[PDB]
Amino acid sequence: DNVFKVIYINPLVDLDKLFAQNKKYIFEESQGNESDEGILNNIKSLTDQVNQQIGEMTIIKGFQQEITSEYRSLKKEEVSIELKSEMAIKDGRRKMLSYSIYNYLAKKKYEDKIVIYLIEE
Amino acid sequence: MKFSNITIKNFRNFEKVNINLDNKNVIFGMNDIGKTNFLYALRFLLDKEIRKFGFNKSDYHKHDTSKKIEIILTLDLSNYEKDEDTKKLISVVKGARTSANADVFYIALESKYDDKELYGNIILKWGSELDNLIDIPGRGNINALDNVFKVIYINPLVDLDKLFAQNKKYIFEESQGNESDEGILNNIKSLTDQVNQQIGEMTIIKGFQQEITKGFFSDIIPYIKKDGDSNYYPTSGDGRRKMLSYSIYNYLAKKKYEDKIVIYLIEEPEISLHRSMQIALSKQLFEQSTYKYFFLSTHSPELLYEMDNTRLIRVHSTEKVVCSSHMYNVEEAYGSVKKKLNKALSSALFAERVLLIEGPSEKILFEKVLDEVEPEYELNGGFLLEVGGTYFNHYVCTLNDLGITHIIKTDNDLKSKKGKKGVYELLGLNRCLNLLGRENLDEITIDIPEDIKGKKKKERLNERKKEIFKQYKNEVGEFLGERIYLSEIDLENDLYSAIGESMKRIFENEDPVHYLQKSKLFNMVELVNNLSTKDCFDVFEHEKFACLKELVGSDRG
Amino acid sequence: MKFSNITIKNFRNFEKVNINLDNKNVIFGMNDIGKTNFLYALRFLLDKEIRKFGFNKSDYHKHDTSKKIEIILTLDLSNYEKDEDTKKLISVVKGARTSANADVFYIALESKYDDKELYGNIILKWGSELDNLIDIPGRGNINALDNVFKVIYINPGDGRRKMLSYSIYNYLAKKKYEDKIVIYLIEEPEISLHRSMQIALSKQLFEQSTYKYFFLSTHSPELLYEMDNTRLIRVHSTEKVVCSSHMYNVEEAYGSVKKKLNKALSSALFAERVLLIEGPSEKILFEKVLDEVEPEYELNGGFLLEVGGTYFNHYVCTLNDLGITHIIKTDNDLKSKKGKKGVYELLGLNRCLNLLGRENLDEITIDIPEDIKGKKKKERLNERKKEIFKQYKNEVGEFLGERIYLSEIDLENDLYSAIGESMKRIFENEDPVHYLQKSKLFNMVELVNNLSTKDCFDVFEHEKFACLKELVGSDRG
Ligand SMILES: Nc1ncnc2c1ncn2[C@@H]1O[C@H](COP(=O)(O)OP(=O)(O)OP(=O)(O)O)[C@@H](O)[C@H]1O
Ligand SMILES: Nc1ncnc2c1ncn2[C@@H]1O[C@H](COP(=O)(O)OP(=O)(O)OP(=O)(O)O)[C@@H](O)[C@H]1O
Ligand SMILES: Nc1ncnc2c1ncn2[C@@H]1O[C@H](COP(=O)(O)OP(=O)(O)OP(=O)(O)O)[C@@H](O)[C@H]1O
Ligand SMILES: [Mg+2]
Ligand SMILES: [Mg+2]
Repeated sequence: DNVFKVIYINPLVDLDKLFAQNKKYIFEESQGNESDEGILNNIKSLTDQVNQQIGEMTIIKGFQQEITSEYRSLKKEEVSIELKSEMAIKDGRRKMLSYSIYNYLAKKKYEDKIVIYLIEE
Repeated sequence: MKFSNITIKNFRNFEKVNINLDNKNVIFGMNDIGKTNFLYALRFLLDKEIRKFGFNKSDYHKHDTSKKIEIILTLDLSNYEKDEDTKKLISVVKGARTSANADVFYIALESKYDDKELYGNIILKWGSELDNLIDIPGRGNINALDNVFKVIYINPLVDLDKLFAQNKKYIFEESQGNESDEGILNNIKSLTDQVNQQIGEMTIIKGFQQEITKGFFSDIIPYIKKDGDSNYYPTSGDGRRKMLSYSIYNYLAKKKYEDKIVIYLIEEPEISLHRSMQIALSKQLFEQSTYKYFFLSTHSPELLYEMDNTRLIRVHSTEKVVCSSHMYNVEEAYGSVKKKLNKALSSALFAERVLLIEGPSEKILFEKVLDEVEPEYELNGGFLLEVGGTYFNHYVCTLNDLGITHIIKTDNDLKSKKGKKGVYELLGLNRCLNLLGRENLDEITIDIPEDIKGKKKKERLNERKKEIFKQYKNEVGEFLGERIYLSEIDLENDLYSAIGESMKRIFENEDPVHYLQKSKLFNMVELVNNLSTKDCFDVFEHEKFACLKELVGSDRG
Repeated sequence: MKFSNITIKNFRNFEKVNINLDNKNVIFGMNDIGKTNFLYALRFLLDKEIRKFGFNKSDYHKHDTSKKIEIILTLDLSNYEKDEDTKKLISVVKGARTSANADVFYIALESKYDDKELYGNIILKWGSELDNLIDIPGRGNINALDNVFKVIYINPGDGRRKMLSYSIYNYLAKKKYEDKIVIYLIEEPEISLHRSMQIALSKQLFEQSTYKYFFLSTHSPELLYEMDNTRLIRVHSTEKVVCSSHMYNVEEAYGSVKKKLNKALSSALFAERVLLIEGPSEKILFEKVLDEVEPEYELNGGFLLEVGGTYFNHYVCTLNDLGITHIIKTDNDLKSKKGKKGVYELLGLNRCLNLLGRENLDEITIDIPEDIKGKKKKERLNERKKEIFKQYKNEVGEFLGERIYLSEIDLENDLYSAIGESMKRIFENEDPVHYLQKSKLFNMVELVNNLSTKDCFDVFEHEKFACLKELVGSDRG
């Protein structure tokens, strides 16, 4: 397992199930590569706080107050309800996007491993 | 506006049933008896998400399709001048009401099978007369009952993600003008213009893209944050994940569906909840105005700790599946003792045969005798209910309207009334005659001299109890016809009539009846701690203890 | 043969947890206090289908991933040539045991984070000493721990399918697993089940020999109606997660009243503060006062428990080992002896002294004329009870430090000290306290039908009813 990495490519899977792993692989990019994205890491926290003042529109700020006020009529528990999304932007263009996603992840992550592609149909 | 009746014909295990209802309804019963099939008849009648799929072969009674399915719901509209829900009904059904003061309304469902299509079509009708129902008008996938009724169904297997996603079309999807923060949204747009042109680090992913050459509220996830911690764990337990879904349904009912009539169909809300959360949910169900119309199914007595103004429906089996209903109100005279009667009666609602005893010493002695004789009596539906001495009307009418067998074992008491000496009040006979609906008897005068005091006063009162029990023999036989077992003097004299040789052997006294009644609770534990197997069978097989033989349900006596 | 201890050094919501166990363990607690996380610590240690996926970031305490997850389980193994499961362990352990320590065993789990592959590897070790633990030998996907323990995890029209799944699981455990040690892990068996079936499952769970080893998480009191020879684990709802254990046994003296005891305590196990009252008249009066003053006392963790004709030790030991606050309100009595005249034993003071850890006092005798007697014998015994309460004062202060509230005569004289003008108004008699003694179940209902607001606050704010302020728990500091 320390030498071989097998990438299995099937067109029946979509971009969402690889994209859910890519939500933590973005954090692997920001931590890795001997802090090459450390020039961007102070201003990727600027993009992280772009997702902080989406919490102060009043359609979200009304929900954050009224759900907690509906929840605290049972036992007055010491809870809080928060909301977060954490998205990112980039049956043939999804597949051609996922081919470049697999080639990009093979170029970044697996420089120390032998990569074997199993491309089925 | 009030629900009055439902009548279900040929739907699943119901062949022909008729159940009176109210706004707040609680359904309870055994397993595989049809509590979920009762709630799905309301889902096929009033919820449009199940009605569009039609009926299969398995929705018919004993799987044959030669009988039609007919479900009729009756509403009462006698409070049109004060309630706004009645106007919400009448403003959609503006042509089908017949008389000028029609206070009833009927919403019906009929279904006949198609063997070539193998399909069960559902045709809905409404009106004010039962023989003159007209078809509901509709255009496309929408008829006119969807403009009046919103049905919220809460299953036991809620998933917070799924519910939030499906409802995220209602919240977070409004324009609302400007909301006084548009330059903050311009700063959202301006800081996205300094990230799309310089994402290359030191030209490692800009060069990777060189070689080949807004509304982001879709994936928002609600979390529960405890105070004092800042982390966001995705794994949460099923206690708070249920109650956040209940809060989201309450918020969507109080915001998006203010124009409609909201009906809750809740299946088993005690699942993965604590006891105190069940008591808090019971108080919010039966006191506050959040749930005005609900139909509740449950298996837990802790959700019935706060019940008032409630139709209780019990589904059971005698020959077929039959549902017995009862309208539950606590009176003004029981308003100070309401919580103790609710905590007593809420466990006795889930039984088959209930023995109503008068204190804890009877519970100690009867639990010893049923521990030694029939130890699986509560597996088979038996229950012992502590009344408290005074409350025989409320328990017997609540258990008798639901089809639960009530058994009463009680004493013959004399009450010393307030302010007068020598004139005493008949108590146990007055309670058992008020159980039959008759008038209370007049008070009696007992001449006790002042020098006679102590055991001889108790002996004269016991001889007067023997004389009064001898006088009313036909009333005692009329009580014994209706499973009321009045003792002659006390419980301990009937216990001395059965095992009195062993009571003289254990207590080492010439008067073991008086030593049992000197301290009632601690000497009963001493009698229970020295009883044998033969003495418990001598109590159980006796004539004077037939209430235990009625409680075990056998035909031995 | 027997489990002894589990030491969860680090997991999700456990920072340092050490729990004494047994066979037949039952774990209860509040909502979101890691009752499930405890059952996943047994699944990650013993079951292989959970252990084959490793540990994520979220399985560490406060998402730290710099500390080591360690779960250590202790087995007893004290006997030989009677128990067959001990030979089933000794056969696979082989030379991992030492004669000097041949009656203890340890199975440990270690996990350290990688932070490059973002994966948590699980290394299992077994040994007869806590130092020098060696690794479990394994061939392919199977190590040698899977040749000993088989773990059955249960998590559920409806109702009868769950009982049919119980019959399928018990039939597979009886048929296919004769050569293995079977551990059942049951997650909430009160779900979609009638209460008669809950009492039947409790009788089968605590009486039959088919469930030799289980860990049971529950929310229902009706699954604890038959509990005997069991271990009770409670997870406390404080800001630090504390787990408390009690070894529950019912003695030979309490075997004739076992049913009542179990039923009553089964609902009192799910509380936070339990007030132990004597009878139903105290239940009528305290339910009226706690309805008129603090009606959400049952929501916040209060409970009223009627204990009659019992020496208080079973309830106080069971609720004290589990970390539940117990408050006792009681009155002193003078019980006459059988076959003896004029000799009274001091019953309530002996109950409170046996709770404190002392011995029973001597039997007092009185020279009352007896030949001439009447209502005035009750005032003579009340004067003797006042002299008993005057003589023992530092013992009453020692009871008052341990949340035991002994009355001077009765509850009724303490009620007459607070609202006695209202008792003179309602009962219209010169002796209202003597009138309620004639029929306790009837005149208490007649009393609480006629009290209102500012009588219940005068009961609640009185210094002779401080047990209600202990049960509510509103502290001034
Ligand atoms: N409501 C809409 N408004 C505008 N564009 C839309 C809308 N719905 C879909 N689209 C566009 O149409 C596309 C749908 O592609 P579609 O699946 O029809 O292509 P295709 O030729 O069948 O694909 P393939 O050859 O890969 O199977 C979406 O990717 C999107 O760009
Ligand atoms: N079409 C049908 N014809 C006859 N009987 C049926 C039909 N469909 C279901 N049943 C009966 O109804 C039972 C299921 O009832 P249901 O699931 O409503 O019970 P329940 O009271 O909700 O149960 P629980 O409380 O244990 O979950 C089946 O076991 C069967 O006996
Ligand atoms: N890695 C972790 N670090 C810290 N706290 C965690 C971690 N994982 C889970 N938790 C916390 O542990 C609790 C998880 O709830 P859990 O399912 O263990 O409780 P429960 O008592 O079984 O609940 P329920 O009554 O709903 O079944 C939550 O409070 C959650 O925040
Ligand atoms: Mg069901
Ligand atoms: Mg849980």
